[PDB]
Amino acid sequence: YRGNYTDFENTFQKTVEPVYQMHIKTSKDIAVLRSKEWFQLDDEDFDLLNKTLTFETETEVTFKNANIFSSVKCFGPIKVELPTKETVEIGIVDYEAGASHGNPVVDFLKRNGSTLEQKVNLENPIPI
Amino acid sequence: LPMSPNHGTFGGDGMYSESKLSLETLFNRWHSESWANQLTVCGAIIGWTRGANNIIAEGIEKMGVRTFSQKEMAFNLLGLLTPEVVELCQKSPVMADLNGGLQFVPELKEFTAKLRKELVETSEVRKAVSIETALEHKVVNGNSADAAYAQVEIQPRANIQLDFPELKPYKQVKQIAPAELEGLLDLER
Amino acid sequence: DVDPVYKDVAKPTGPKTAIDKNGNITYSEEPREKVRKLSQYVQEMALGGPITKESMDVEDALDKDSTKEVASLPNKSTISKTVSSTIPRETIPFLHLRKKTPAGDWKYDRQLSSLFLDGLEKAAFNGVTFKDKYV
Repeated sequence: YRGNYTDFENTFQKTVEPVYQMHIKTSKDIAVLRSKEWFQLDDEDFDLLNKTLTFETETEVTFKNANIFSSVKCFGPIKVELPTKETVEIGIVDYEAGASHGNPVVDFLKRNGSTLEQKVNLENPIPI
Repeated sequence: LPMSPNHGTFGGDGMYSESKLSLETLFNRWHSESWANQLTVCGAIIGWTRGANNIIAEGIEKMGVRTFSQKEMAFNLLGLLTPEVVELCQKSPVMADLNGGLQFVPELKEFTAKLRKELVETSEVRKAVSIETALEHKVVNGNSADAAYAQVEIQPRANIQLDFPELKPYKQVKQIAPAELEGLLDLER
Repeated sequence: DVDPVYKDVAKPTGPKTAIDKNGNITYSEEPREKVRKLSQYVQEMALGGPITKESMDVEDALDKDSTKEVASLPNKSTISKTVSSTIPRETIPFLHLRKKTPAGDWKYDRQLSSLFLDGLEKAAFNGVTFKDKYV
């Protein structure tokens, strides 16, 4: 729909964020994850060390403008890959705020965590 | 003689360890050679002095040992020139230990290295967590919350004054001169 | 006509390392809570510590009234009983002289060390002099 859309009330973003992982090889970096209030744990003593957590992140966001968000909704369970390759929901993401400019959760997992699928490219693309 | 308790304990200090240890054969040389009547030896084992290592000084002291300021240590060594010890060293070579009971902490290298690691680690963690919470905050609440949080500085420009004499209120200058001076001096002369 | 005396009055300091929120390690020489002159310093040295265990109080006006303290400089304090008395049994002080044994090693001797600390205390109170001493 082309034109100008003063549609700040009728707007909403409801995207299913990529399942990032994060490997906890070291103790200075589990301390970084624990500093983040959004990482709610079911067993708050659960030794995360030497594990691969995954994040079923899905982010809703209201907009008040074409850039600044009106409210940020980050929720979704947090699993741990077990050695037997049967995960379990050990935590919840729950990030709530007002005047947001970007999801910090997704921003966090963008740099500190990693995308499951990373497409590799050729040195030279094949002209089919 | 400034002999240390550090005899290949800490290491990584070239021949410092063999230089201070060898200074300690002067005790047997003072009996076995002629020069006893000319020189007397008052070998001082110099303990942990502050003024690198100064950070962990607190840490090591928590073991019930004493480290010294330069002043303290200098007071201790001047102690070794009081007429009482001078007579004493003349009678036979004095061996003073100003180590502050540091000789009793076992594995001093390993215990020092443990203390540096624990203080450095915590210093770098809090540095990293503090900067990573600062860039997260700036992402969430934009650069506009941090440009209005930034303050404009003012840099001083030279204002070269001619420095005329400071003129007091008449009441104050009338006190310093005697009151009888008024209209006494010809001001042409 | 009295000899010039090395007497220090400087406030003894200890080490205080603090890590702020932003992980900056700051070092500082901080007034020792207990030790607040040289006499006290020598008494702390005399007592030693728990790990050094093998097997007197004076009123002043330092950091409150300079003038009275100046007044009590040329008045040389007589000691009731020396700090060498207050060295605990089977306790090696922090400052101590050694003696060579007949066996051919250096062990802690109580008598010499007792004499050394007495010296120290006397310097702390009255002050040592070095008149006509070439160094």
